[PDB]
Amino acid sequence: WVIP
Amino acid sequence: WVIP
Amino acid sequence: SCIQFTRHASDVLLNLNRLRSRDILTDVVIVVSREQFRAHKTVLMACSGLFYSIFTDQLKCNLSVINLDPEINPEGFCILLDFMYTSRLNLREGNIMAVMATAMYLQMEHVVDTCRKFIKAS
Amino acid sequence: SCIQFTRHASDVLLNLNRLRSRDILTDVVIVVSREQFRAHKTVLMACSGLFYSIFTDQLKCNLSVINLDPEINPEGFCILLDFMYTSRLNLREGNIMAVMATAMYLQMEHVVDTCRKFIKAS
Ligand SMILES: O=C1Cc2cc(Nc3cc(Cl)ncc3Cl)ccc2N1
Ligand SMILES: O=C1Cc2cc(Nc3cc(Cl)ncc3Cl)ccc2N1
Ligand SMILES: [Cl-]
Ligand SMILES: [Cl-]
Repeated sequence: WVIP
Repeated sequence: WVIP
Repeated sequence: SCIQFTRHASDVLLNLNRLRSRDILTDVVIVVSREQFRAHKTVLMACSGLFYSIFTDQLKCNLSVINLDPEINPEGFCILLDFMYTSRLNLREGNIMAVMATAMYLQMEHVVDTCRKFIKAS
Repeated sequence: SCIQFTRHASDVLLNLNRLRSRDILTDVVIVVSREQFRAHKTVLMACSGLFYSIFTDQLKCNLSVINLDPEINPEGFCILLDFMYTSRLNLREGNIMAVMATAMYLQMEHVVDTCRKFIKAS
């Protein structure tokens, strides 16, 4: 999971 | 396009 | 000896979401309490262990309406349906419990994993 | 303020390809000369400008069989159908002309672009  |  | 187009999967998902927003080729209504959600059976199956089981069933594969368990929160479902079609999860303090419970029911293991991680941190 | 799962789109496409290989929820047969190819209308639309136009047409959206132009080569179509479901293009010296022509007909602009680049190099 990432910060888009 | 890339070499997978 | 194939070549690969990096953005292809993302572009396919973006177009499937555009079809969903315009209600094109949607073949099922998911009923959650009073709320109704139109979707594509294949996308639901690709994202969820529960929908995979439902639509591979010889009788259920032909249903145009699927009713979820009355304990399922419509907002939690809506957040998860949006994630299925975009890869983006609107996870917030006020919805995390309903999102985790809905993801456990829908069998979306990667969403369950991030919810457990975020809960543990707080 | 969403979070994003990097592998989600790729995982969705991989599961759609697994459904295709097992002939699950396929709703159309594409006929290319004598050869028949089963697929999901939504995936075809998401990848191709031609299938997007066909299946948004109020009459054609309901057809279970679509016949392509007799000039289309079945192998070129097969390579492109595999690309749609995997992001991988089996581009070779012996098939590049048939792949480019089929991609132009199907309106798959990124495949047309790489074919033109590879032809120019040789
Ligand atoms: O967390 C999850 C997500 C998920 C998706 C699917 N759907 C498929 C799986 C296979 Cl192997 N082929 C085809 C399909 Cl559509 C099943 C279980 C789960 N669990
Ligand atoms: O090279 C290409 C690939 C492609 C795909 C689609 N399919 C869509 C486009 C839009 Cl905006 N919404 C939904 C869909 Cl399914 C149309 C034209 C082209 N050209
Ligand atoms: Cl997931
Ligand atoms: Cl393309």
